[PDB]
Amino acid sequence: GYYDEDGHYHSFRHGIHGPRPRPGDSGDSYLPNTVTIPCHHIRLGDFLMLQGRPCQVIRISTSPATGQYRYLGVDLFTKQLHEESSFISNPAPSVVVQTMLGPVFKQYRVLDMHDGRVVAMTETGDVKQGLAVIDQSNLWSRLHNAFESGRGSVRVLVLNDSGRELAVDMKVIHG
Amino acid sequence: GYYDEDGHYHSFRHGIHGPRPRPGDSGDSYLPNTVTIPCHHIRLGDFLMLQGRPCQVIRISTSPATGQYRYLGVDLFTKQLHEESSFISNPAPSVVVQTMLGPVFKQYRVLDMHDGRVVAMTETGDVKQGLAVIDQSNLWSRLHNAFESGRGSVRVLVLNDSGRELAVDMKVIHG
Repeated sequence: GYYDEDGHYHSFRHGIHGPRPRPGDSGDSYLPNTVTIPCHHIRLGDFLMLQGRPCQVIRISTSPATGQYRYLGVDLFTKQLHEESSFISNPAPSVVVQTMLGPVFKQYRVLDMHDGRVVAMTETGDVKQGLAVIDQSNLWSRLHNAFESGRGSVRVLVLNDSGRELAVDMKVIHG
Repeated sequence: GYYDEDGHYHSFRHGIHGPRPRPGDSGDSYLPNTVTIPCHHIRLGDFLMLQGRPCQVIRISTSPATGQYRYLGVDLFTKQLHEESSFISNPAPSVVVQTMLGPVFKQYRVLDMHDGRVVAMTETGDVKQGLAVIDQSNLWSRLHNAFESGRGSVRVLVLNDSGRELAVDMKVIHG
């Protein structure tokens, strides 16, 4: 959300007139561990919540019925196809944004990579044994190359599907 | 921001440990009419707050000193160059996001386009006389073409620089 010039907070979880549901809101827009993303910042390959599921976007189009953006995606866990249209947020007069929901990632350190899985560490030292790596975009190979050349620098980006955890991307921290 | 599975709100306006400033936060991250944008969703040409100024991004690079993203941009109002690095948000354990600030746009209807300026209407009927159109990306020509072919469908995206208003993009509402 944002603050206006008078100090009032406005949330893009609000539809046509933390934040709480108001008339015109969708209960779908308050899913936990999700952030609102304006549609113009969404590109092919991005990760989005489609029908409540974490998906990789593979098609962006416009619905002729409504004129809003429509997103086709592949479930990161089940590999099923999902489809969802944007929802129109109008938090304040003349502020109208087509929005989508995206997942919140957790960053873990990588301690070991063996038998197709990683041993990861959370920020607080919690050791994650047998963390699966998504078979997508050659992630395991790039993860393992960066691991072999510098292990304290490698992080996995992890999503949680009601208890089932998946490393879906990586990051190399520099500086 | 987002909600965790327990109902607690978390804001990306928080640095290294509506929302209020905590220890480790930057006061810069609470500018009014700004939204937090994760750095991986930022592309060349996007609109960002750089040094507190609304800018068009023209270069994205990584700082060797800090390893964070660095953004070069052109002020939309003054046409001056501005430069700013991302700030690291850590709202919760293992949630670490490089973020930037972006402006909030207002959508106005277009009633008239003459002498290089538009007459606009806010959502509530407030008439904006003599609204300037940014000389950027052939906006005036595309705005005027869409206006001549369908006027109730055309919207300008407007930014405000401490009272000085500027139409910096357009949208054609369909459906």
